[PDB]
Amino acid sequence: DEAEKLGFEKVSEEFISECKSKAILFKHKKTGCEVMSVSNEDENKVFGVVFRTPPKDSTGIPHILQHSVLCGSRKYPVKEPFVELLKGSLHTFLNAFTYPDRTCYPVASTNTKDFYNLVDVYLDAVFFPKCVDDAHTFQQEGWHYELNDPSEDISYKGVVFNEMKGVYSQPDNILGRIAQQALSPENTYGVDSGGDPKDIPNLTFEEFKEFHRQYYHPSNARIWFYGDDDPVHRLRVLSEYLDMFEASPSPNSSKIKFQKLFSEPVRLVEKYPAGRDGDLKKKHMLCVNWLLSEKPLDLQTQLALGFLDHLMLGTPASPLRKILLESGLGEALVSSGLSDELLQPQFGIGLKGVSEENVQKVEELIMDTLKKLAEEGFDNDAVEASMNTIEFSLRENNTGSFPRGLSLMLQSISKWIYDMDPFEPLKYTEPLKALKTRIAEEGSKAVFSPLIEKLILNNSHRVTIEMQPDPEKATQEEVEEKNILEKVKAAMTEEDLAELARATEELKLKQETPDPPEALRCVPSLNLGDIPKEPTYVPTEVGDINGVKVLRHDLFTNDIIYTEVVFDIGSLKHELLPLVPLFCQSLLEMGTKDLTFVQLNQLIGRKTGGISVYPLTSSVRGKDEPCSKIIVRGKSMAGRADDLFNLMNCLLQEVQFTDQQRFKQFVSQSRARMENRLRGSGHGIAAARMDAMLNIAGWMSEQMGGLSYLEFLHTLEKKVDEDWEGISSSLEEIRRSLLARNGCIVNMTADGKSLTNVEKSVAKFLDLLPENPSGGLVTWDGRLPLRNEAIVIPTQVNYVGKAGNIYSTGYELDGSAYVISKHISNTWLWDRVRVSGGAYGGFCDFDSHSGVFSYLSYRDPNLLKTLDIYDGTGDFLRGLDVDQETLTKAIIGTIGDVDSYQLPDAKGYSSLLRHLLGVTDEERQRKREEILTTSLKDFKDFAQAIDVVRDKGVAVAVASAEDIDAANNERSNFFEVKK
Amino acid sequence: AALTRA
Ligand SMILES: [Cl-]
Ligand SMILES: [Mg+2]
Ligand SMILES: [Mg+2]
Ligand SMILES: [Zn+2]
Repeated sequence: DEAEKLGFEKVSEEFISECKSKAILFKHKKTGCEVMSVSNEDENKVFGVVFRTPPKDSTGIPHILQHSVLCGSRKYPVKEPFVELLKGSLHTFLNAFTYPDRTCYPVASTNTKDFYNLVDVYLDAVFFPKCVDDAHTFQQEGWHYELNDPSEDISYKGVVFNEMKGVYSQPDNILGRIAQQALSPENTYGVDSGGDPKDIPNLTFEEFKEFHRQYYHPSNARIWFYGDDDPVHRLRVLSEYLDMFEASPSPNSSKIKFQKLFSEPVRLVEKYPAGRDGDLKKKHMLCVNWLLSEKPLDLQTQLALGFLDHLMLGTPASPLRKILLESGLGEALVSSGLSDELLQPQFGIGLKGVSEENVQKVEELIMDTLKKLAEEGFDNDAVEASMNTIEFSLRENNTGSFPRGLSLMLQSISKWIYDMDPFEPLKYTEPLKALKTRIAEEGSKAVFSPLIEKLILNNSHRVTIEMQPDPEKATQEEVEEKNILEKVKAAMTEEDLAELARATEELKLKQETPDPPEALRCVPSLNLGDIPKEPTYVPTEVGDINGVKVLRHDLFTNDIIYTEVVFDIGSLKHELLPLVPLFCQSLLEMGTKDLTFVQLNQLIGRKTGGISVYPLTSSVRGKDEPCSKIIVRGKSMAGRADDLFNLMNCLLQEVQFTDQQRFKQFVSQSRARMENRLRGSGHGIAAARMDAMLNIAGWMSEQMGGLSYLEFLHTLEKKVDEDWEGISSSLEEIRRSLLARNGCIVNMTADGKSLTNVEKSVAKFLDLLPENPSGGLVTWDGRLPLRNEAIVIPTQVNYVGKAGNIYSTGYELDGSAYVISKHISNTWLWDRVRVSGGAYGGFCDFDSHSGVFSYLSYRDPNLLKTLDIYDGTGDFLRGLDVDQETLTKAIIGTIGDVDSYQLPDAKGYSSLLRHLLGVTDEERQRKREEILTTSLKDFKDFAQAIDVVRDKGVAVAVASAEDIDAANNERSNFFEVKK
Repeated sequence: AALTRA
């Protein structure tokens, strides 16, 4: 027995048919560390280590430690080994997560050598971090005082400190934290594992050290391997770390305790930060929340609840979701759904955008609706739709760019971490069949009504939360923090303050001084020869069906067909452009002459894997004419391809644009969505503003997704009551302008047998379309004026952007630009914008189709300081000495981004986009060879190209009113002020 | 909850 000779006892072993894997549970004899080793033919290998880390306060220790362990370890004594992996590895996944009760460290890769490189850095980080040796990392990642000069105010700074101020300022994050903590006041979930900014400064390095000593011990660890690598070698890898420890009792300390269910419901009123120039009376929220049980529920109940959650909320047609939204009492759902990832399952439901006087009504509606579902039950067509949809997704197992092995780990860990069976959550074929059988034999009412009745309606463990906008909350919090720090300063002697100002300057210089290439040599990399000279092969065949371009990709898809039908919106009247996204929504959430929208949705849910309709807009390298499309993206079993294309035609051609009230609710939902895009994702808004000033593709998207769209939405509610017939006929001319056989493109991904069978369905679908669209043939120009702009929101944190067109310098695209851009992001901007500056993140974005090079920051306390960092990028590049090993790493890191692992639908889709944007296979290959040969000269050449962004680039910021005038007083009339 | 590094 190889295992036992390496110190591991094999506990349990099963074949899981669901994931075609042999899964083995080992236990390290000496420490008791448990290892789930899952072998299969999946080349996207996955590793993770998870520690059970319940906090006992809101100081944020687990979260701070999660950041700190990745800042240097025994074998990797450099500032930030995590970023070195980000820079120079072929990973498919690289991250770290702090959950309320556990901290996870996962990596993935298709390349076995790369995989084991990543695994070693992670193992050494969590077990032998440098952050427990002295306080420096703790201070940087956690909290420290900063004083620029004894004459000035002291401030609090730190990665996690700043991150949590960001978080605690987003209304929806506030609500979910209030709910979790109010539901579970007597265990670890009653406190914040990420850290409350009011409490983070109470944390001492000593507490932080002890937390690591106790909890980051193999005895308290669970380890996951998944994939096609050698099973025995996994244990050999682990023995290096596991053998270096003795058994520890800490798992007895880390065990999570159940919250005993309340005997009476709880009612709470809480504040979130709001803007003053906004009608506060209208932006309340109401959420009702439950803890569903104390006992771990039987495995059939767990499945049945997940099914129930989908049945009530899975689609726009699902009754709870549908009834709440059509009430008109709110703008959108909030903190809604089942969550079962923690010890006890929790269900919540609520609305945001509720008027003050309607809050009791939302509560009454929620309760009435839930009672109605228990009493009347669910129609069998709804139940069949959920069952097909669910069975389809489990079979497809489409995790996107998230590894399948990681998704499995997280399912296993959700029970394993509470000392329950780690195999059980991986299984679903048998439980699902049994549920299906109960529904046929007893009916949905007998299956689902008792769950609603006893776990929800008759459950006194209920928390109701009303959230109210507070225009002063944020100012008052800044006031308390300032007064706290003024007393800190007042309590210090002149020399205490000189010492702190010196520690400040010392820290700033340390984090602005990169580790030299000599140091970074401890982190290994692949050879440039370990890298395929060719791109990932995707079988494309260009063909022709009913006078229409068709792309076929012959790939194993597990008997699923993926189709995209691409219509052109290049010549849509400009007045129609901003209505395109609501047009797409109307196709999917209105009925036909013959069917209601519920009946159509249920047909789609019963027969297919879903259909979506969305705009796509991009520049095309070499032309002024943009690629501007609406895409209808559908999937089904190959045997239901016929039903898929029938339903797509039904959506496209038969839906009637007559539902005024549903259209009004789309508007409100969209307004809600845009408003919190601005708040928590303003960098996407700035990027859109800037592109809109620079090219037609950019201007078009911003009409449909930026500031211009939000502005358009406000004009729209008057237009919907006063002139519905105008809106409806606009919707109808968009359809007329787009639905045509001529210049349509059809993308198909499925195995070769399915494709043949599918073409008959495609041919028939194409037959039913008009030949030519209505409207013009010309793509008419649009642009926003080039202006520096600042967009005002209520926030603590900003989002700062700068961009310009680097092709305008006469710089010509070379693949080295991809390498350099990635390097800029992970070195200069990482070090200055995030670490030194205090932003959650900073990065650059190169659109090689338009030539626009953009700088962006995310949740940034600064504004003009950030723009200054952006301007210094050319000198950084010019100042660089990059040895061959540095070049090699930057190259590998870019090739990893380019060779990123894709499931077959993503392959065929990426191939579609290359065709649309004119990227031929010989262009791909030429660009890859340019990537593989990037040199020091390239870095210097590129410096001169991006200096045009410094000299002639435009800045757009989404920021505080305070910071906008503060900056407009330092640089007079720099930013034009948009409210 | 889930708080990430990158
Ligand atoms: Cl606990
Ligand atoms: Mg862009
Ligand atoms: Mg070259
Ligand atoms: Zn974090």
